[PDB]
Amino acid sequence: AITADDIAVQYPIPTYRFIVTLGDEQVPFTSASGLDINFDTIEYRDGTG
Amino acid sequence: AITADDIAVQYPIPTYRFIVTLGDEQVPFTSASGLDINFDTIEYRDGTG
Repeated sequence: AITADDIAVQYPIPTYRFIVTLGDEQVPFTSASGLDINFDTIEYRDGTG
Repeated sequence: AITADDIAVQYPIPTYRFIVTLGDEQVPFTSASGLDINFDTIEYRDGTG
């Protein structure tokens, strides 16, 4: 008794369905990877700790 | 009435009467199997379906 309108709210989304709008046109692709958000790290230590 | 010249047109064929021509000679065999026609399968899926 999950009543699949609640699946569209509460269950995770799989990966195998995706559209790729490339500029102004949609192009069919098989894979799409590397869409990360990465930062660098700045550190500073003194003698007091 | 089935008039056996019609049996030679529209009835199926049994498997006990066969001649094996082996190169340029006839050789009597008891069994014969494995004369298959098999293909492989190419598949391709995109994200649109």
